Amino acid sequence: STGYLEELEKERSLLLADLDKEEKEKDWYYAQLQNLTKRIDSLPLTENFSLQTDMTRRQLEYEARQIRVAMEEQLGTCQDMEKRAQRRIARIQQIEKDILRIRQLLQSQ
Repeated sequence: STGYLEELEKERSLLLADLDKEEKEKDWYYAQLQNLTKRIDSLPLTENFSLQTDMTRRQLEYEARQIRVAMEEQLGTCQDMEKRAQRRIARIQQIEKDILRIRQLLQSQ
């Protein structure tokens, strides 16, 4: 509400927003990548289109790799992402405990 308690409430709100934003960012990357995979998986495997199919497949593989690069540049590895989420969740839980105890110290007086 006021002072330190207000800072903690806002910290928690930011961390919840951080969790939500990162999930939406991951979803956006994964959608792009999944659509490229579907396109690859949809290529005709008839022998007569082999040259163009092969060339298209290699193009789409390239494009997928670039998106993976950009994703890693933004968010790190799958490991980095799971660690970050865990740290955020942990801080939120600590904050909630702090807020409860700090209110009680006030009320007591």
